[PDB]
Amino acid sequence: KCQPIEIPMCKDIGYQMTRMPNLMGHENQREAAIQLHEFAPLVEYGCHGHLRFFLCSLYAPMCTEQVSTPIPACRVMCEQARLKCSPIMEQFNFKWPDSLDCRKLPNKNDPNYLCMEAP
Amino acid sequence: EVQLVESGGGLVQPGGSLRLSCAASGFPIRGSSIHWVRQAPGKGLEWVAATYGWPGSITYADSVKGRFTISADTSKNTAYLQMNSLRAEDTAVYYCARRHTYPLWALDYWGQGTLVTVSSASTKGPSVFPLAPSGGTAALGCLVKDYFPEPVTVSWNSGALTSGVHTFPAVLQSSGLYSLSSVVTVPSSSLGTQTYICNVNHKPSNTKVDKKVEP
Amino acid sequence: QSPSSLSASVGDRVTITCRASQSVSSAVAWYQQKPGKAPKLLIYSASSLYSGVPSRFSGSRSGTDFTLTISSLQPEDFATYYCQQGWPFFTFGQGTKVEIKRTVAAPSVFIFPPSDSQLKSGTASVVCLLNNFYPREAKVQWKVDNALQSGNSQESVTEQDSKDSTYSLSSTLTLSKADYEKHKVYACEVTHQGLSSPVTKSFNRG
Repeated sequence: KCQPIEIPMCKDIGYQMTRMPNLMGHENQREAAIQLHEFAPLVEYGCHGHLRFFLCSLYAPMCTEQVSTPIPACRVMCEQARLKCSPIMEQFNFKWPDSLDCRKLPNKNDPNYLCMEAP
Repeated sequence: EVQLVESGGGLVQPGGSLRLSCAASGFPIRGSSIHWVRQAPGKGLEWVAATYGWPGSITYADSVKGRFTISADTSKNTAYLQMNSLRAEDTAVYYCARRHTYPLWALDYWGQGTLVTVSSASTKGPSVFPLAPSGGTAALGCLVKDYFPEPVTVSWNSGALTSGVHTFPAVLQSSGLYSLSSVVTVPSSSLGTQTYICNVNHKPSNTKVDKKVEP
Repeated sequence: QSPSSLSASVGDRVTITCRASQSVSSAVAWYQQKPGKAPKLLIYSASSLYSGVPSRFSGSRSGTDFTLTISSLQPEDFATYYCQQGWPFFTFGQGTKVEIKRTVAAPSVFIFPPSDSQLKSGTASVVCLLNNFYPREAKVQWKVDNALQSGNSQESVTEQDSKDSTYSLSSTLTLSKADYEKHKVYACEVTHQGLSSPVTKSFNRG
């Protein structure tokens, strides 16, 4: 089963439902939102316009019930987010955690996993 | 619903210390972004310090870094701004405010502020002198001289006289003491008939003076 | 620093500029502050109107510049405006205080000798009042026996009155009782756009 999106930063994100646990290990959306708040400065800085959608793809993956796997954003989306947001993170130096290392996300039209792009 | 109330303001000498309180109601302090924004009298806003919610990411402005420190205590649901080694430049009204995150990213709720005065002057009561009446219209008032610190309040006839009243902003003299005027214009035909009293209240020194203004 | 001033009439179109750098995000907020009150949020994310803010307010970013536009200035709009940067600067720009244009009005000038109460205290203060004038720029000059004074007086101006859009000014000249009793004539000389010639209010000690 699925649950409506309750994380404030993932409202009006493109899809309506999610399933716990997410891809970050959290087992409810409350605890998911609290650890998502660590990246709130980067969403606000807008170094990439799709960073909020990419992050929500992992902290609140899409759920429809038919599809049996949580669905993240494409590899294509994450690389651009870490590329274009790296300069400002370099300044503060806290680097993209391996929790978010882009090479875990499936490429678009990848043999074993499905992905999403942003509206 | 959301409301922030500042406390802890008052007078301190250069090099002294003060701790402001920011009491939150309507939202939890823990996991919330609180900003401190000060305003020196007649000057612009200056952001001073901020948390983004979690213990880390506490940021300070260069004008205060090293001297000011943010805290919180979730049981009381209040944040704190510890101010040390204060200089007279830090004299300002200090605001705390909640920074709404997505989708606002803005200070949507502010407290009413608390006044912080850093000076070598000491708490002193004002002397209240009459400005005696003498354009079909007469002017009269009260000179509230050499008090410290701000603020004082002035009313006329216990609040019954409001029309034509000008209470002027206080001026800070080279002595370090404050002084202000309050004036009111009234019909000259009412001078020998109507009583005019200015009511001066200086809360920091517990001074209450009611002065009668006669020709 | 101190807020910049801008004079405008009701119905004027005003665009306030907040110069930054292009390395700053668009999470810029605009605030409105009136005397003795806390700032109020108007615009967030450079262009989004906050709730209950009238539609004549508008925000836009262009390169390094963020702008606030008031399409038709209304009497409640005369106040001071501040922009604020987002993470990680959070810095406020210089405020812009918008004041209302009015017809020229000369001040009524009054002078107040020291009270006897204060002279027994040992000092003498003379007060010159300038009431309900426009524009703000006025010169109040003290003369003691025709000697122009400086360094012994202080000035204060009220905010623009909400009903007639004028200003008022109070000037206090303060001397020792000893020095005060050394001289006869106390005068404040007021020069103002609404006065065809400088106006002198005077009295003689005694």
